[PDB]
This record gives sequence, structure tokens and C-alpha cells, in this order.
Amino acid sequence: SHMDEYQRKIAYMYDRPEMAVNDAQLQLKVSRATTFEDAYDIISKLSVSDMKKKLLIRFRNEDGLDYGGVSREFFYILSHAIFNPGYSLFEYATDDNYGLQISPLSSVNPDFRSYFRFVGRVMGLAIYHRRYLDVQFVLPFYKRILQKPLCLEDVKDVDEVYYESLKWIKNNDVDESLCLNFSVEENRFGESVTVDLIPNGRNIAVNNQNKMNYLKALTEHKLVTSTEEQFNALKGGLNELIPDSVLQIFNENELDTLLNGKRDIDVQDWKRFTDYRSYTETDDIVIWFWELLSEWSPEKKAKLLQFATGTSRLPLSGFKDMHGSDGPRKFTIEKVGHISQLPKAHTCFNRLDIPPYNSKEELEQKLTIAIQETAGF
Amino acid sequence: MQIFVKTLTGKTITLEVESSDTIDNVKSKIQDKEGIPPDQQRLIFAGKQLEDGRTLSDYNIQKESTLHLVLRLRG
Amino acid sequence: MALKRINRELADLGKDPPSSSSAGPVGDDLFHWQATIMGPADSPYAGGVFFLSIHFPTDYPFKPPKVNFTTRIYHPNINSNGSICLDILRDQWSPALTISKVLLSISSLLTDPNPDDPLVPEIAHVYKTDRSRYELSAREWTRKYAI
Repeated sequence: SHMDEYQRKIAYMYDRPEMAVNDAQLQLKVSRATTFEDAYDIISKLSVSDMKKKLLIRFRNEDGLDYGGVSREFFYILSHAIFNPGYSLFEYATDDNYGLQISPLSSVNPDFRSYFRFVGRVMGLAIYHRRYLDVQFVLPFYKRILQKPLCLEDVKDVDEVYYESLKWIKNNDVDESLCLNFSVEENRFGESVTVDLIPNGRNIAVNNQNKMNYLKALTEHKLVTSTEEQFNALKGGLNELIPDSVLQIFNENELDTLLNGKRDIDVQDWKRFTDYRSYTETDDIVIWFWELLSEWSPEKKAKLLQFATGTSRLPLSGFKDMHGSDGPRKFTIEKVGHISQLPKAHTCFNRLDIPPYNSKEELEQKLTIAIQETAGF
Repeated sequence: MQIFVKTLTGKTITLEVESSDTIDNVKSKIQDKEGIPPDQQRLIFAGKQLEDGRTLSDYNIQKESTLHLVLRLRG
Repeated sequence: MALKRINRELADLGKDPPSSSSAGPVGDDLFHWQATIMGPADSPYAGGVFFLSIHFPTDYPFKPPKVNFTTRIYHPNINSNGSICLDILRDQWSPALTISKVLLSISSLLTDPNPDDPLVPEIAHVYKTDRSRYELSAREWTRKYAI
């Protein structure tokens, strides 16, 4: 069983003598509006001995009990602040598939090492004090944290179309018509520059006897070499608190569970940020739909979300900042089709066509049948 | 005669058909071999898409003919 | 891989153009192209000219370009903004595909509209209800906008 083994691993990890908290208290005061600034001002100067004590967090001018909830809210705010793409530290892998990864442009700052060491300290503090962030990275990130080799299949999580093109090159032979060579053009702040995968790489065409080396170099440069210094600083900050010999007992999924907790999809946000065509908020095929979504397991909700939108990952701010093929396209429900036909999905517009059924049982049966081939989480 | 149909995934399927065989008959053969319903099958030979109600001879399909199957939707 | 390929595509288009659809860089910016499409003569858009904007991502040819319309059209699969949901440009893309195949696919789509993907539900409903009225409206829009 996965759950029992993971619980055994967690107990063994937190039972280690090198991951035990002290008894003294460390008061940490941050203003709610300026959470990021105060967090970076305090955390990035604490000593390693200080960071191993009990963490007590008190927002300014907000006195109250149940410090556990306060600390959880603080970590939620900090994780939604530092990992926000607008801050030019991390970025989505693709606009229509929201997966966080280190942004190559982050090197533009004069000193990105301090900020990434702060991010590493934040993640180590979250893991060390049994507090959960709420971001969703890509699997290559977790595999890099644990120091596992990265292969071609790992590009599937980052970008689907890129992985499909690479697999096409791997399968079919490559002629000289395709003007492909050992060089990648990167466009930073408007200026486009050429990076050589291998020395003198811009003058070497990829024949049928080189495409394997080309794929290997492309995957390594896309997943690793483009983010060397930044991720090195981040992992140094992370390993400052958590010794590597502790992180290397998990895998790319147990570490995700340890960091972000058991992932779940909110339903209230989904309802608040959806729109209807030819449907009203008080129609039967809407109230029944929302009741079904209320009384459903997270795996099936994720399967439905992947069936409708196209991916099971959500933006960093919920369904509000949802994107489609063209641009911002919020989840849409439409009345289309005959009674007998199953509900249909248009993924490039996050649109779900639910015909006008007659009863809740029929709606549940049709909707559960229509999403069987879709796998989520 | 024998014909070969290459799918969009590169899979090659050999069919023992005849010039007088209808498009529906070949689509039924493809359905039997792969489970693809005849209405969902899109067969193209020499740039011309095969359509139901006609025969292979209507498309000048000959010995060892090569067809392209595109099992795709629209949208 | 993202500039030599574009130069090769432009050179190929400059050698044997389809004589109907044209494409070229806007001034000097190889990642932003303008395309002109002639209306097919077998569809109610006959005699009309359409303009397209093509953006080549830096991951070209591994990632497909982004194409948008500029002139309105009474088409089920072309929204008001002109965004096109096409399988070749998002799903069935392989590095072997050039930019002339996208233009050929679009010029073919301008003859066989799909109502089952109603990017404008009113137009697709008109198509599914009254074919004659649908084609009349398409011709009226083409006369109003295309030239």
C-alpha cells in the first residue's frame, strides 16, 4: 500500500535525531500586506540554530489564538507570493498547462542567489515544521532535488508538444530538409542569442547518426543546464536544514506529498468562477452537477477537470486566472446535444456540454461513463 | 488483391480486398481488425478521401495499393 | 534551429509559391509574419481576400506557430478575435510540417467548416438549421469585409 509505506517513511524521517526541534520559541512578526518583504528580511538572516527552534508566527495588529492556523495561513501566503510568476522567480511551463519551474530569465537580477537561497530556506522550513505549501511543481524539479538522472520521458510533464516532437525525431529518420543543428536560440528581454549544445555546434547538422546525441543534449539543456546556478543556490538553502541523506529516502511523488500535502481540488472556487451558456444558476442540470461535485472523491474530480479543461493542474490563484488556447477562458458549461448523448468537452476553451437530462441518477451515470478513459492524478 | 493501410501512428495493416469491394466493405474489414467504426474511418488514396457508398475501383485502387488512415476528430 | 529553419521556409516559399497564398516577414522581424489567403472558388467566400498573422515561437520547429485572422468571417470555427482551433497547429504537429502546409490546411478549412466545434455557436446553429441561409450570410459577410 502507498499510504502506509509513506506514513512509515514520514515517521522514520521525523524520528531522526538530526531533525528534532528545540524547546525555545522564535517569535516571527510579519505584516499581512508586505508578507514577502518581511519574510525575506527575517528568514534570510536567521542562523541555522535559530531556524531549528519552535516557530511562532504572529501577524502584526492581528492578535489571536490557535497559532497553528496563523502559521498555516502565513505559509500559504508566502508560498503563493514567492512562487508567483509575476515576481520573476518561477514561471509556468506552458500557459495552458500550469506547471511551475525555475525561470531562466531570473538570472537578470544582479543577485538571484540570495533570493533562491531564501526560497530554499522557506521550503526547508516548511518541510521541517510539518507545514504545507500549496504550489505544484513539475516532476523534473522533484527528481532534481533528489538527484536522479533525467531522461526524455521527463519532458512529458514539462511540455507535451515538445515531448511529442522529440519523440517524433527519435522514431522517424531526419533528412537534411529540416534545418536542425546543435544550437538553441533563446530570446531574453527581446534579444535573441545562440547557445551551442556542443562546441562548434551551430555548424553541425543532425544526421540520422546524431539525432540521439541531439535529443540527449536538448533534454539536458532544457531541464538542467539552463538553471545551474539558481538551482544550486536553491538546493544549498534547502540542504542547510534538511540533510540530503534524509531527502533521498523518498521519490518524486512522496516528496510532492510531503511538501504540498494531499492535493485536492476546491469546489467552491470552481462554482464561483464558472460561467454558463444557455444555462442559469438555478437550473436543474446545474444544481445537480454541483451537488455531484460536492459529494465526490478528489481523484474523480481531477479526472473530470482533465476531461473538460485538458489538464489536471490549476493556476496558482485557482480558477480565476484560468487560460485556454487563445487567452483567459474560464470554465464554461453549455446546453448542447440530445438526451442520449454523453456530455462532451472542448478542451481548448475549457467548455463542457451537458445535455438537458431528467434526473440526478442519469446525470451521474452519464458523467461517470464519459470520463472513464481520462486518468488524473 | 492485397492493400496496405498506414495509420496516422505509422501502423501498417494488410487487407485482402478486391477492386469491386465497396468502401463500406473495406471499412468493415478495418473495423473488424481494429475496432474503428466505419463512420470514424478516414481513408485517403492518391490525395482523394474514400467515401461510403462507392467501391475501390471508383478510386482506381489497384494491386498493392497504399492508403492513409486518419482517425481524427474536428475541433 | 529556430532561425535557419525560418530562413529556409521563406526561401522555399520564394521559389515555388502556391500562387494563391502568400507569406512574408513584416519589415525585418523573422518571428512575425503576415499571410494573405485567397478565398476558395468552391465556397461562398469566393472572390475574397483574408489576412493572417503568424507568430513563430522560439522553440520552432518543436512547437507550432500561432496564427490569427485579421478580417472577420461568418465561419463556425473562427471567433470574433480570429483565433483558430486547428489540430495541426496544436495537436498533430511534427517538425516535418512547414508553414505552407498550415496555409493549405486553412485554405481547405475555408471550404469545409465544422459546426460540431461551434467557436461561434450562432453561426454553427444557422449552419445546422438552414444551409441556404447559412451560405447567404457567409456571402454577405464576405462581401462586407473581405475586400
